[PDB]
Amino acid sequence: DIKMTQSPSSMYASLGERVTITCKASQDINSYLSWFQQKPGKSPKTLIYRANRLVDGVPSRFIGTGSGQDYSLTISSLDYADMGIYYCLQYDEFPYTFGGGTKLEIKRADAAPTVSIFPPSSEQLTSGGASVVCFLNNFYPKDINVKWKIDGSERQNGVLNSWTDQDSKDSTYSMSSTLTLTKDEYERHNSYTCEATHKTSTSPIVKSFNRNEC
Amino acid sequence: EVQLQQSGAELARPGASVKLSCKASGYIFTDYYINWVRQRTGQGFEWIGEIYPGSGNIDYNERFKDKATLTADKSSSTAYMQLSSLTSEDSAVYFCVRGFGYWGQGTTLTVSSAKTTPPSVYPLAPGSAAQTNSAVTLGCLVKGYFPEPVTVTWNSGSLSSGVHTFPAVLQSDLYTLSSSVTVPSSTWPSETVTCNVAHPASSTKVDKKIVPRDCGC
Amino acid sequence: GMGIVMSLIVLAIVFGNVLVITAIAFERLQTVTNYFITSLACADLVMGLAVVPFGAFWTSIDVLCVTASIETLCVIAVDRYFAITSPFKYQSLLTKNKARVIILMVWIVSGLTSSIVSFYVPLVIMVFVYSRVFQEAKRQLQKIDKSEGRFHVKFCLKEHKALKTLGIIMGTFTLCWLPFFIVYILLNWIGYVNSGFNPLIYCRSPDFRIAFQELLCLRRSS
Repeated sequence: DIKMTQSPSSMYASLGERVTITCKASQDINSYLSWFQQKPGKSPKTLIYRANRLVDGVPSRFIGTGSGQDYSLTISSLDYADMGIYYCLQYDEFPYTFGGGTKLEIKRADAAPTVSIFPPSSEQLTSGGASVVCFLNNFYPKDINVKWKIDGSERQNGVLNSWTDQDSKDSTYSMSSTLTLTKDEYERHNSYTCEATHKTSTSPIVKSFNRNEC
Repeated sequence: EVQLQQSGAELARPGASVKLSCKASGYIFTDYYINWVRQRTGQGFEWIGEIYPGSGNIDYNERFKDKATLTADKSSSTAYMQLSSLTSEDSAVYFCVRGFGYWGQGTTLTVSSAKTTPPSVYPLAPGSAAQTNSAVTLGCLVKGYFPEPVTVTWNSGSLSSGVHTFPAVLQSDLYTLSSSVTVPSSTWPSETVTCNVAHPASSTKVDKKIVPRDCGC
Repeated sequence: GMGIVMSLIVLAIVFGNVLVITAIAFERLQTVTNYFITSLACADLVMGLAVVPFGAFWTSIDVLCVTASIETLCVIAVDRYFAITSPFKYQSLLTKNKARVIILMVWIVSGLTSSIVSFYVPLVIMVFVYSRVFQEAKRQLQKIDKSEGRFHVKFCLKEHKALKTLGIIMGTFTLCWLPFFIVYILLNWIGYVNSGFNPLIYCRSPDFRIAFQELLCLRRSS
């Protein structure tokens, strides 16, 4: 059809500085190019069409400028709200071909995670099983890490992890790790520790609880 | 008040067929092409076709040629997409755009022989009465539901600043996900805090108040 | 048995062409292109009340009718051409009162009148002049700003289906009277088939759909 590359692929910029992303097509579209923005968990909002014509309601800090075969979306003075995945699109001829989509993140100040562990809700235990949740919240950089310890010993069997994308306001990263057990599985042990190691500190942040004394 | 409404969640067995609708309201239906775009989980977009409601000109993508069939309704101001002989690789988010200008809500279609099962919502609360912060962070764990997706809010939309909801993770054919909320310690135990879960695929809307703890521990 | 069966077809030529004549004479349906479509309505209604019945001065009218259809079919392809090649609006320069005088002249000339004078010639030019139209209508159809219609904020795709409904009404009259001008009674029976197609294609193609449903008291799609 009509391939359309889109460099860069990943990009970390800081508030105030101008990020610039380029989008080149194989064929020569008649400035019939569009720029849009996917945010994690939302529907794509369009910023620009026809190469340079800002869509109504879009901040004037977005600037599209290209012609013929190569275009580029520029955003002078990057704002915190400007974090997501930007895609380009050509509608010059069929079939409409989307770009790969560059992803833009904001470099923040290193922040230690606010860890917290929760024992299986009394409601679930009565149900049948027992999920021990642990939250590693609001930390930068994104690269974080946790290990589960039970009765001194430690294991990683049956654990379900999941990270969020950069937060809107705090522009930070949060992770949730849940090791799921049976009622019987969870009943057979006492100490349940949740240790998180992060670049922020050499001393692993630690939270824990005892099934007994509670 | 421009908007294109969509189902959000659609479940259908393999070899079957689905008819996704998109109800536009906020402009003159017959002034804009409506496009249908497919975006697989965590992948880019692929244009399916572009039907122009006014005339009737429908232009398909060779790929979806004998697969999808677009269709508009000048009266109801809603446009449909007929998707036939579905397969496991048809599962994705199907968008209804007003011509790449205003994107629709999005319908999460999922082709599977699996049966629908609503989530179980359990409250997470502070363990051994550990008052070690000016702010306390609770959360609710929505476990075991199918198919995607589910809406997770707090206090019926009221609470927003300082809430994190984690992307569902498949664990043994069923989806699990969590949400954590932080509030001023001088508020939660004092004023009610509840998490609301919503699973459209089953028409399941759930609320979950967070009692402090057993006391009691 | 088959004779009585062909009696229902007659009503189609006395009802399908009446709902058209009275339609043109709504304010919105009053147009030059529709002023020649009503000319073919009379050429079809007359052949339905004077030719079809007795056939199922009599032959004098059989010619006057058909030699006026393919004749006006030529008038259309030439009129719509002067509208596309036109500079201003998608609209013929033929005035309402000058459309009536060319309508009256189509009958008189069709009356003073041969398959080359009243069939070949009027079909020869009618096909090429219209071919030029559908081609230019494509060049112009997508010379339109691609942004127009998907980022909104004159000939278009709607006016491109007006030449579809006119392209088939002109493309059916040929396949219904070509084998005839080229069993002999059966092909002269295929000719009478173009009498039930006019009000048929004028439903799921043009605005007439809404016109016809009005003339019939909010039929069904209300």
